[PDB]
Amino acid sequence: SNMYGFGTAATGEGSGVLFGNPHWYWKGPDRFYQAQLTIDGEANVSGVSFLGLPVIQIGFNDSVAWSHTVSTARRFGFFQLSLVQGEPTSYLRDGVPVKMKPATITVPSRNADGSVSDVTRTLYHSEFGPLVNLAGLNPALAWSQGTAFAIRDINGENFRTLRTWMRWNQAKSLDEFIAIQKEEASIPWVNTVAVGRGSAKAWYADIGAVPNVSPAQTAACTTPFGMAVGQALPNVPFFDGSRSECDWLTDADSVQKGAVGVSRMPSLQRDDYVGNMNDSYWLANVHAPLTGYPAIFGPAGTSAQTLRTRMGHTMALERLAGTDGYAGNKATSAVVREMVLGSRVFSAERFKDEVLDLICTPAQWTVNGAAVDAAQACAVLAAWDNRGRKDSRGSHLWDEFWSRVPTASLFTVPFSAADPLNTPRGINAAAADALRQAMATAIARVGQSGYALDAPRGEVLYATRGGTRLPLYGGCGAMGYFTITCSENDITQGGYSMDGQPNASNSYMQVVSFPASGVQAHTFLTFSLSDDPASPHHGDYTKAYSAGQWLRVPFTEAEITGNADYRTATVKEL
Amino acid sequence: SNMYGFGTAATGEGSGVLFGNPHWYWKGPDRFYQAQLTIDGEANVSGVSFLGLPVIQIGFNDSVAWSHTVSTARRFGFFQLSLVQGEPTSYLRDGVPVKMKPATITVPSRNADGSVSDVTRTLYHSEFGPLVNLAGLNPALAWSQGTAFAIRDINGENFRTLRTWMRWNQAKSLDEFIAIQKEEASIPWVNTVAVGRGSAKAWYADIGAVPNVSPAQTAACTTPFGMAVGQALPNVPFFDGSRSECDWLTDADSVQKGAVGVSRMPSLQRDDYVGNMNDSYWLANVHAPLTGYPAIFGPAGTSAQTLRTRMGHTMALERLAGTDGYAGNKATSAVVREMVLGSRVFSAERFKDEVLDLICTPAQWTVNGAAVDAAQACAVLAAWDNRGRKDSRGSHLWDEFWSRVPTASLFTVPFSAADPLNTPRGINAAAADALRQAMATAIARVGQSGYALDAPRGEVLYATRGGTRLPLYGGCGAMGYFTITCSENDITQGGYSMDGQPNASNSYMQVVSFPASGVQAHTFLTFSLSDDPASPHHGDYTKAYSAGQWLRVPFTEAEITGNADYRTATVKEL
Amino acid sequence: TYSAEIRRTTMGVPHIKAGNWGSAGYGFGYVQAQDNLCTMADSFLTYRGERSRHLGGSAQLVYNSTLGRPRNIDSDFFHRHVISDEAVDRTMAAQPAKLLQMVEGFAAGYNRYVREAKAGGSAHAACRSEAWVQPITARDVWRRIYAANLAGGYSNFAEAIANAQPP
Amino acid sequence: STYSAEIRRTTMGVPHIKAGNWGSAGYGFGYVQAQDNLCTMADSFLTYRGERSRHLGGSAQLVYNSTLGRPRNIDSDFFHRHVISDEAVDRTMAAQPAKLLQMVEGFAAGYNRYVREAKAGGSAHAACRSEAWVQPITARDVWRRIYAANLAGGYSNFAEAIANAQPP
Amino acid sequence: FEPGRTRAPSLQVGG
Amino acid sequence: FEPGRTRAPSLQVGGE
Ligand SMILES: CCCCCCCCCC(=O)O
Ligand SMILES: *C(=O)CCCCCCCCC
Repeated sequence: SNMYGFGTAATGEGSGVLFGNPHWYWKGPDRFYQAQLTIDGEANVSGVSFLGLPVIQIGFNDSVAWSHTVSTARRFGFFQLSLVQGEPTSYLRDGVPVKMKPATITVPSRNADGSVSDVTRTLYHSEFGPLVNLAGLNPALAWSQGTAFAIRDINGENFRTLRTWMRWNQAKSLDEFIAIQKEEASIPWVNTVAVGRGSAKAWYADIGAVPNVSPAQTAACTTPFGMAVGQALPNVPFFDGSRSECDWLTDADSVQKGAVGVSRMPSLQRDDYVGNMNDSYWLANVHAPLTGYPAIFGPAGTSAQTLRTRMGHTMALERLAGTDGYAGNKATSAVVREMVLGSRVFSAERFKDEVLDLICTPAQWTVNGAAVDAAQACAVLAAWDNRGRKDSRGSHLWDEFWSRVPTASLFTVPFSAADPLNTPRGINAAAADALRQAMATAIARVGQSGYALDAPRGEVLYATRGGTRLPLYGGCGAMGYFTITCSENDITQGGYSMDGQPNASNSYMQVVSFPASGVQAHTFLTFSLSDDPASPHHGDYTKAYSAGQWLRVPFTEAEITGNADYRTATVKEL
Repeated sequence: SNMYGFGTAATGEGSGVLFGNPHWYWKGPDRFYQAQLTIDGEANVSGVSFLGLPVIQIGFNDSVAWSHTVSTARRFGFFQLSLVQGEPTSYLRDGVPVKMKPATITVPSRNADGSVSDVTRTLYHSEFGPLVNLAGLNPALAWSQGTAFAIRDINGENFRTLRTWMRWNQAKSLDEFIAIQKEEASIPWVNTVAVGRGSAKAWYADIGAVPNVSPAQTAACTTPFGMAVGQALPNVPFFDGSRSECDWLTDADSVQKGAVGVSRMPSLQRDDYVGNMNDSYWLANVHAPLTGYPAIFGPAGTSAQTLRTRMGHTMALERLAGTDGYAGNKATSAVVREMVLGSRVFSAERFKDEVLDLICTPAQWTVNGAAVDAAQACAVLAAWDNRGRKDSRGSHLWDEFWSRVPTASLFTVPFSAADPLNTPRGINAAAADALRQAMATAIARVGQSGYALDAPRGEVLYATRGGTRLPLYGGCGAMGYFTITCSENDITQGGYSMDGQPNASNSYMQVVSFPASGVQAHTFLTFSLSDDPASPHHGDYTKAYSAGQWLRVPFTEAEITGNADYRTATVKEL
Repeated sequence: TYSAEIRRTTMGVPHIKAGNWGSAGYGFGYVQAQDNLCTMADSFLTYRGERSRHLGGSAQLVYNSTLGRPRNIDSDFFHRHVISDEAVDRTMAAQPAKLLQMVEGFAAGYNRYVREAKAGGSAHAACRSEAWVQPITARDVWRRIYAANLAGGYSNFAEAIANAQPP
Repeated sequence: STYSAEIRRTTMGVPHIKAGNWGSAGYGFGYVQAQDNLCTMADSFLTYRGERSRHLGGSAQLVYNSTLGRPRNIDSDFFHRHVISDEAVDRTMAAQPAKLLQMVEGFAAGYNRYVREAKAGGSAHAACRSEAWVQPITARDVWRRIYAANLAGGYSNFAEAIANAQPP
Repeated sequence: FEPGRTRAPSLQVGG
Repeated sequence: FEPGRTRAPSLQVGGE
């Protein structure tokens, strides 16, 4: 998921621009559904909900626009329980046996022979949350006669989330949006960016429900198992459930018991831009980095950023410098709309030339004792525009190659917090043989796919609707795309079809601004509103996405009734 | 898998007819590869080997022809071990501790980053065979302080199989073939049917390597754990490893220790027919059922036969009685070539009319409180020929329907051993709502697949070669097809495509007879010789299979050199 | 008496207009089901832990989600044990009045479309006549709402929670 | 003393190997199987040798279905190393007639011949020809494969469970 | 031993 | 405890 909030200094107008771009499911109940809710004297909100959810989670009203990206902040912890001897269903706590609340559950199950029979078992709660079989994590973490493990998720007791979106749906300004977020501290597992009318500063925050543990506490409370497994669960508090000094803490400005208080959660206001592409709060704005927040929120300058994060910030900077090939230097609604679909490929832009210089002279190779002719691969990649546009040629060759490059000692310029967009870099010359191995494989894979090395991407990457393959653009974040159209389908199995259950991809998109006459919003729902192949709204939106035609979504009453495809019907009952 | 052995009485001629029809993998190293081996003065044999195997496993020579089907006889057993207290790697044998043999094994493993690191673990053997982790079978069956489990496969000590086929490859008569099978008692997990030149009778046998346990042993040696889990491992001996009296037995005419002796393994010779379609030895010939063989071989008259077995024997009998709609009453080579591809559907032939009569008046329904128009479904099925031929219309509806019918008292005439082909039968009138529920679902599945309800099967069931979908015929055993073309693909995912890794299907097929002029064999290798999409032999045989054009495989030198596509070359080296 | 005006524009985007929160719930639940009945009805088996009853214990979840694709039987146990009646009660107790009204409408809007799909029409031929296309309750929607909150914790360990058993 | 086999191909590519001895029959047969099915086979020899994980990563499943089913590479590797041990191979070979031991040596040599050809050039087997796991094999490896085929009714079905049997 | 926690393995070679 | 036996779960909501 990506988002940008541009402030008035960035847009050069009276309000900023919000770009919302959750990368999410194309099918299933969590898929987005686009709608407007006009409630007399109450709310006029438009945007997107999960299927089955009744308020707008990402969208806009007359006064504010916002989006969300998944946050690096851990939202759960484990608790290692010391069991009472003789009694595996009871755990010790400060020296006293405490019984685990049981629940005997019977679930009817259809048998492969058609008849329906009951399946039953008893599951348990601790005071921390439900027990958890951790044998999968590591076989030594089995529920022994000595120890058991329970999981706690601070959202398991967060009953404030719906109201919070509800109040955002009603919000009358950015300042009000902010105060609601701070008041509720309810946001369960996502970042938030927002822009408001007449407000100069864009808003970023990871302000939500987040476990509260101290540095002193994790030193004292992490068990030997918690230590030995700590790297598989980074920043997850794996604590001693026997001692109560290890319970999650509660600050003086904490909204929920065991959760981080509001002033110790990262937020930022900028008049240029804020943005997030799934890395931590750290780089909300590249020029003014955020530091000094609890470990649990994720690394603040100690880890390399993902290729997509590097791409996303690069895009913002080059827009505001006027060096990205678009007109002027402002982040206007119109430019933002084009920019976010441009399908630039960070790995290619930064590393393709170096790779090709290193391995393409000569192009006749010996790989694993075998003659390999890489002349066509080399020439195709050299000629390729480093983009995943519908007419980009050889882009899929790059995908099959790059996704296979071993990353151990690939770069000779290590990550530097002082230059997070340009590091790590420098393709290692000692990697040459491995790079040739990967390229050899990539060539072979495109080989079985039946596609040519120089095929246009739109023929490889597509969505089928009404029996026709609609050409798509974009790619996967691993190659350092910002524009995400990321198939789960192997290239050899009919190309990069988006017809199945793709990986997190562009889904609901929105570019929202506030010109004098009122909120304007341009939108996509890439997979279309309806899951029914018979519906006329199964593939209309997808056709527009393929064409790069943003929908201007009507918002005012006059706009709704004046729309070319306007239909109305009333439904009543009780 | 299916096979027929037709005797001279049944063919009318001087020799019999062998039909070989293993249902097997279409991809992978266990797939068949078709070939002829001619070793100067020693062997001339043709047929098929697994990839990686050097002798012919299913085939024929100038004298004998044979095939195999997976046998119901269990080939393994579990031994429960009583562990020495304090020493979980030792086990008791008649009150004497015995060490388990350890093996410390290191396997290098490629990590997701590109590098390779060693992973190691110590595994163990018992005097019965390797130790085995049965916690997946049931978590109560874990390796504990006092209890462990080992598995014994009689083929673990069977070094005679390759030698057996080689001797078969060279065999000069059926008499010799049989004597070889008896001498070696090595056939690891399959039935065998063979026909000989100048021999009146066709041969059936489940003669090979089989664990030897007695009735007395089974009752006395099966442990409480063995009792508790036997239902999931039918006929598998699950014995007490502590007791030497529970070791596998050795008969006076056993070729291998702990294996069933030759005289107590099922075989039959008939001058009319023998056949097997994966049920037990019992009905090798419907007129002369076999009984009294050890329980491990499977049931002999206590169990209903599968729909495929009922189809296969019905086809045999209707041929010899002259009632199947082919010419005459003889099982000649040319007629067998047709009938085996006929694609009759047992479930439909027997129960469709009963089903339709029961639920199609009226054809407008209420199912689960919902209106369902079944007039098209009912009419298409009524008109359907009950076959899965290329132009058969509606057969896929039947597949989607029948596979979904609940079998809990679906039939009112239970299985009778004296009428094994025609029982169980008689659709229960009370199942009416359940059948309409099943039909409603079937309609819906075919609906969302894009196929019309009366679509010809050849558009639904196909193999793609050279970018064209070759139409196929046949189906899955579940529906009572004998001609097996059984896709792993759900109909909603682009029909019954055979391009992935289908379930056991027609693979190598042979129809072999011995006229005066010499052996004649007609064959298919359905998926074609070569796994390489670029190979000329990736799709040619598949095209012939689609067209139903049996290949007359050249056998004599004159036939090989006279073949229209003849190419020769010689390979040599030191 | 719920009453919602449903306006549709280009690409089918619905614009619900109502006088109160309950009726907004009604209009919104109606259009969602109208467009996505099979995904939604399948999803309510999920949160209620009734997947195995209809679809079999050993089958996987049809759609990927924040829940992943565990076995039906394990998902059913996960949702019953974690999204218990008590949890749903506790969830509801904290809600403002207008929101409890909205969810009520939403369930009732959904149920309206279910009746309509049961009655006839060429829409949702994939599932309209299936047993698991059935009405739902306000509590079932609350199950769904609560379920979305657990994406960061419990949802990631559903198989693991459903199989947490003592020696 | 040379392997020498005449390979006659007919309709559908069906090969008819003609040889003076068993070794040379094996040579021709090993050659044609590799010529038509190199990628499936090379992959398969990793399975029986227990060298899948090194090449393909430990957590990926077997590429192809077989009597083995599709366990994880790591577990398949331990299964085969454990059950199809060197002792198991030694014992299998000791029971063989001379002519079969020679056939299998021929077979490995023929397979290896085609591997040298695929490595040298050509368009056949473009999917795998340049991969490290396309490599020569030994007679012992063919015996591994032969022994594996026999286990389908028993050990093969419990590959993953045999690979993970250990005391507490 | 809870018989309802039993998971039957694959027993048909080729199935 | 044996770290070689550890299976890190994926903890990115919406990820692979
Ligand atoms: C409980 C719902 C959480 C917030 C809704 C936004 C979901 C978007 C996830 C993402 O950013 O990829
Ligand atoms: C069908 O069920 C059995 C076909 C497989 C036979 C394999 C050939 C014999 C190798 C032991």
